Amino acid sequence: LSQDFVEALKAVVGSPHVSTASAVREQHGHDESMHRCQPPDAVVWPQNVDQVSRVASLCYNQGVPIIPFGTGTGVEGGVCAVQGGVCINLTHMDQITELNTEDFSVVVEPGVTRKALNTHLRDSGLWFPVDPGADASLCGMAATGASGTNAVRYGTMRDNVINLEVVLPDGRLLHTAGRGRHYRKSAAGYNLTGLFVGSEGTLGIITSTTLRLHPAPEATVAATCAFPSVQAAVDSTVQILQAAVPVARIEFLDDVMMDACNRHSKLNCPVAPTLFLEFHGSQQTLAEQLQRTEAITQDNGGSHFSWAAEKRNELWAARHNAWYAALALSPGSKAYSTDVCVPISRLPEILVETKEEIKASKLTGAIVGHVGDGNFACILLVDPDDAEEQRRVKAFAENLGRRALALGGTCTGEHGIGLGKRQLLQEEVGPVGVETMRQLKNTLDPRGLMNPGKVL
Ligand SMILES: Cc1cc2nc3c(=O)[nH]c(=O)nc-3n(C[C@H](O)[C@H](O)[C@H](O)COP(=O)(O)OP(=O)(O)OC[C@H]3O[C@@H](n4cnc5c(N)ncnc54)[C@H](O)[C@@H]3O)c2cc1C
Repeated sequence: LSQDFVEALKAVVGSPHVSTASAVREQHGHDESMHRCQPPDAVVWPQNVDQVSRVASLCYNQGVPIIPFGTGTGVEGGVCAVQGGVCINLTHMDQITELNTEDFSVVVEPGVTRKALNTHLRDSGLWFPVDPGADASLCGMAATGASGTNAVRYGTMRDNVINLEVVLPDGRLLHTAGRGRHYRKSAAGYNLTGLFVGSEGTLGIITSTTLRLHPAPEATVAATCAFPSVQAAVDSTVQILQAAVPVARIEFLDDVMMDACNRHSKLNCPVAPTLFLEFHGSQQTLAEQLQRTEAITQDNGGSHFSWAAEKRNELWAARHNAWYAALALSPGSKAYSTDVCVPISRLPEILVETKEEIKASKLTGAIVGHVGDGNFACILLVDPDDAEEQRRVKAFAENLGRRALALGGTCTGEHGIGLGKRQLLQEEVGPVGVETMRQLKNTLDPRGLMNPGKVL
């Protein structure tokens, strides 16, 4: 970047909020995945929405790419500055506003994480359920279309984002559902909110998200259940869903993942393919759900439930840290993850096949998943200097993605496309789907400067 351009950035946000230092740029050139660090030319921290708009306008009109940056916990290289440009770290805008506990809604700026929001909501009787394992920006979660362990019951970001405030690439300010609006449903015009959820910073910069809040459960019971095989655990999952048990959380760990989590969190669960389960309701409904769910797990050889506030917190903290538990198996490694989501009846085939394919390869892989959604991840751990292994991991990852597509599924349930799944997306939606998404990208970002090289 030219000195005049850097000075123009400083005129918007203040000198302390622009950095061209190599170390600062490198820290903002990668996320939590193995995608190689590609440092932006500068990092900028806008202090309010007017500054976001003015930074975007400056970059856009000068032909400088823009990379929105939340907490950098993505796993598909979304923040990697493949074409250089200006990384906009949005986290200094960290206010919670418009808390409407009678309407079950709240507005959050990009610096607000789920942990911050739920802390703010203590003693309100309400909580925000969508729970990625990382302490991520809620606006970043809206940008990636995130889900979590609670999504099976409480919905994904797509289900729980009611409105978005978006700085469009040329600086215009859009409130997708209208400024200040919040409501349960609408047929008014075209739904713009859903277009920006899962847009990954390629259509605009989310500067606030209006979120649906949920009532805290009357009572909570968590447990683990060990199974003799992956087949038995996944058949149990499908049967629980087909029986319509309204489970709050149903998470799968294969034996490799279970052992990794044991070693990383001081859990002592039997090393086996395992379901972590949670149930919400009254004492009467809990007993009913438990009895129907234990009957199904027993049919498939599940252990008697190992019951788990502080043990439950310990259980879910270990699950939330599964990514790092995997990484700890091979110190110094980075990881790539698959994220397929298939029709639930096909989940047994593809999980068992994935386990068999991992075993037949020399690759280390841990399997963990939001199986209540028909979704799972294979975390594939790689030596950053071993080029040949990564090609095998990439090849394994595409082949699994294509297998999910053959089953009528999707290549990503929650993580997004970023740099890693662009070819899979083309196969998933075909030429008319690709052209339609690209036309939408072009009307919002004519110059192609809004996080270039990602998604499409
Ligand atoms: C341990 C661990 C566990 C995880 N568990 C889950 C899980 O259960 N479910 C899940 O879905 N993901 C999970 N993730 C992935 C990641 O946390 C989510 O994708 C999260 O939504 C990323 O948010 P972020 O702000 O950290 O993203 P970043 O890495 O900062 O950015 C991600 C992408 O979104 C864009 N972006 C970020 N903020 C904005 C914004 N305000 N406006 C526009 N674009 C923006 C970026 O340009 C980039 O393309 C996990 C990650 C880790 C490390």
